Order: sequence, then C-alpha cells, then structure tokens
Amino acid sequence: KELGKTLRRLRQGKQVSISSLADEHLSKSQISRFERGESEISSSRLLNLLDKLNITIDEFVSTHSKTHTHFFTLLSRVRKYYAEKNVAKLLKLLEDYAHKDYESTMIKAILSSIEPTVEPSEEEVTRLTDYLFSVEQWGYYEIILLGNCSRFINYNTLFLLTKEMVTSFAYSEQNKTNKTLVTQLSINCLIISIDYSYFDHSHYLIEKIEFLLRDELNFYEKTVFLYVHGYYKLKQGQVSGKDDMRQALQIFKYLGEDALYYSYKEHYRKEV
Amino acid sequence: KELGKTLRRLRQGKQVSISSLADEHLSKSQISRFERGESEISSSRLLNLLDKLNITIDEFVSTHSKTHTHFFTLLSRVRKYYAEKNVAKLLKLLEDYAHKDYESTMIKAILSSIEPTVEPSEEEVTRLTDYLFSVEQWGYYEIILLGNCSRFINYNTLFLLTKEMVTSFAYSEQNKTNKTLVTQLSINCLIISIDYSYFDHSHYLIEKIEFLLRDELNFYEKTVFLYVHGYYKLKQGQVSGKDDMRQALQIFKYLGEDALYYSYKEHYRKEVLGDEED
Ligand SMILES: [Cl-]
Ligand SMILES: [K+]
Ligand SMILES: [K+]
Ligand SMILES: [K+]
Repeated sequence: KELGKTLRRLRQGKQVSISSLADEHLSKSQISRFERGESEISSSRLLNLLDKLNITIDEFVSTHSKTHTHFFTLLSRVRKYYAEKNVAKLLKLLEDYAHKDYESTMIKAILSSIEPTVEPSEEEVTRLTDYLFSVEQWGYYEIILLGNCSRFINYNTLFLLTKEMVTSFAYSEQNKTNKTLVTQLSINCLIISIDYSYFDHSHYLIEKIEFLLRDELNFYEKTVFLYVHGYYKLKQGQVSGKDDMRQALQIFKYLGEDALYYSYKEHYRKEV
Repeated sequence: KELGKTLRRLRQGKQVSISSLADEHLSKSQISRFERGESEISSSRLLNLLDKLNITIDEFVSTHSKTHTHFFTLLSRVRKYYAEKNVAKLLKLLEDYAHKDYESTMIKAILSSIEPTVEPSEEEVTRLTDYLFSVEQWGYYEIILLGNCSRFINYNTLFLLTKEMVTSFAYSEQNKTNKTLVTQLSINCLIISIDYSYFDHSHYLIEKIEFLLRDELNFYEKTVFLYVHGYYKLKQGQVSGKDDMRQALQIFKYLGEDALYYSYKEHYRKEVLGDEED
C-alpha cells in the first residue's frame, strides 16, 4: 500500500534517519522496503516505529493520503449535502449505500429532516437498535448512528441505549473525542426525560453527566448542562433553576454564540 | 501482542461473521489464525479489517493495549506527580528519563515551577528549540514540548516557534485534540505579546486564534480569548475591554471553575485596579 510513503514523509519531516530508527529487531532493509512499497510490515512493528518517532497512530492514519474510513467518507459527504440541503445529492448518496443497512438508515433519518418523503421504517430502526444493544463497546460508529437516528427511536429504547453507551464506550486518555460525544448525547437524552417528567431517568443521567464532566474542561457541555439541569430543577419546583438557565443564556450571549442563545432563549420563554 | 483476541471480541460483539470479512486480501483461514493469536498480520490488512468493522485504529489500539506510548506514559507520570506537587517523585522521574534529551528538558521546566533549584540550561532549551524549528509538520509531541517549556524560551524565539507550529501542524477532521492545544498555545503567546506591547504580534496572533476557534465549540478557549482579547483592547485605549474581561470572569463563576476564576481575577485586579502612578 501507500502506508510506507506516508511513513517516509513523516520520518524525513523529523530529520530522523532509517538507521537511527532500526535496531536489533527491525532492520533498515525492512523499514526501507516498507517505505518503498515493496514489502509489508506487521501492525506491532508499525506501532513501534511510530512510538520511536513520537507520532500517534491517529496522526499517522489521518496524515495518510485519502484513506479515510468507509464511515467517515460517508459522514463527510452527507454533512456537505445537508449543509446545502441538497435533497437530490442526498438521494443519489442513499442510492449508493443501499447495500449498507445501518448506513442507509442513517441517511434516511438525516434526509427526513429536510424532505418528508424519506424516513426510516420501524423495522430499519429496530435492526439498528438490536445491533446497538449487542456491541461489546461503543465506538465513533455506534455513537454517530445513535445521534443521527435518535428522533426515530422510541424514548424507552433511547434511554436504555444511552445507558449502554455511557457504561461501555471506547475512549482513550489521549483522545477524548468519543467521551465528548457521549456527554452531548447523554445531555440530549436528559432534556427529553425532563420534557416528559421521567425524573427517575433524569436523576440517573444527571449523575452520569456530572461524572463525565469531572476532571474535564468541556465548557460547552457544562454550559448546556447548566441550562438543562436548571430546567430539571424548575420542573421540580426549585425556582433556583431559573437562575441556572439565565446564566447559561448569559454565557451564550457573552461568547457571541447567537444561534445557541436564541435556540435556548426560545426554549426559556417557552416552559416559563 | 494478541491483537486477534481483541479483534475477535469486538467482531463477535458486532455480530459479524469471519465469512463477511474475508475478501481477496485476507481469507477466512487467515483471519481465524490471527484471531487465535497464532500469527501476525500486516498493517494494511489490519486496517482493512477494522475499516469493514467500522472500528477506528485509535479505538482498537486503546482497547487492546494496556500500555501507553513512550511520551504519553511520561506525560501521565509528570501530570500525576505535578498534581501532587511531589518534588521527589518528579526528580526520580527525571532520572528514569535522563537518557532522553528533550524529555528531560521538559521535566526540568515543569519541575522548576515548584522547585526553583532545578532549571533547564540554555543549551538544553536551545537544542529543543532547534529540533522544533527543524520539524516540517508539528504533531502532538512537538506541541506539548513547546507548551511545557515556554517559560524558558525567550519571547522572540517563542513567537517564531508559535508561528511555525501554527503554520505547520497536522490537521485532522475527526480528532480536534491537536487543533485545540495549538489554540491554547496561541492564546498564551498572545498574552505575553500584550504584556510587552508587541502589538504587531498581537494582531497576528488574534487573527490566527479567530480562525482556529471558528466552526468549533471550544467554549473554554473562547472564554480565555474573550478575556485576553479584552485585555489587549484595554491596553489600546478601548474601555470596553474591561467589560469583556469581567464577562469572562462571570463565565468562570457561573460554571463553578473556581481556580480559573481566581487566577484571572487576580490578573484583572493587578492590571485594571492595581498601582496607578502620578
Ligand atoms: Cl475566520
Ligand atoms: K503493510
Ligand atoms: K449475541
Ligand atoms: K483575586
């Protein structure tokens, strides 16, 4: 493949020689043959090279040419076509992914928001939720599928899926990307539980979100959680919840986040 | 070492059969032998398997490996010992990495903030800045080194290094970790440029930070930027910069960020309500 070309450019960018990288267990001929695309190298040997070069495996694959994952290739395209509300490109895209079950279900859920003829069937959603109940750990794939399809999942399943996601998601201490997404979807599920006064779920979600935010910055999620948690208190008769919601609005205004400000201020003039 | 055992558990959890994964690049028997820990597999073919299973390489390595990289293992230890303010543990740590030039210099810089007896020499810092200038594309390694050693880099080299980092850092559409740290380091450099009134450098860094924050969430960096940009506005005669600085303090307070609130309020009181002469 072209993995060797990527390794050579990164190695030369750091002014590191092949000889300095090679040692008693991975030779210079093996590194060079890999860099020249004439030979393959094992996964453990590639990770050892990147460790010596102080390059994350995540930096290496994102530095590599266009070999984005099958999923992020679709996600990047679907986000482009949705930003332009291009229904024609989205259906051609849905046509190109008809052989992929969960992927086409997600495209239908996204496309339904801007064109009402399209929507995922309940059999398609259940196939997705069945899959999501079965996974050992929740990765970027599972999290994005849930977030883009949550409007078509009945609440009780959405809460159980949220509980599975919070207790078994894959995050690293160096890449908190999945942890941040899990927090946002947990807050979104907390919002719905408060709307229906399912305060048994709200109290559980508040505990998990507070734990997810511990030892983290995540000021956006804390601001949203400040509003949502205050919304929870207000619906339980605690008038102090109004102050938390107004403080969150103040943060949006202070940072010039006008879209979030009006989106949450409209929710505040409602329900009050 | 037993990569296949981890891959097997993830695949079975996804209810995927080995037959569905076999193609012209890897056969069913080849996949099975790898899952049983009886053989290794090339990097390109492991990535193709993970791609069909929709598992990123980052989640797979973090799931299987119970060890971190060389530099992040060091980083975790420094951060744990620094949080404890334990000078003795940081000194033993310094000795475990004394054979690593840049790493030792970073430890000395970090340790110096709570132990003035130890300090990185100017020859140690110059070798590090030499390395940082020589890099074609800055990554997580180069960014962390510059951040933790900034207190011992003279301002003119720090701004030039900031220019290089900010111009040539690896862009990732899916992992904003490096972009966020670059933003934080650019804000830190803008602070120093405002203190010393290098207002041409300030305009440059301001324009860079504005792009980095755009289309991102990153409310923390925006809150610090609101304060620091208001600080620059005050130093240029714009009294409205005080309101921006006070609004940033209110954000820290509303979110319960007590440590950040008192650090920036102490800076506010010294620079806005401090000593006035004549
Ligand atoms: Cl911009
Ligand atoms: K390979
Ligand atoms: K099962
Ligand atoms: K103070």
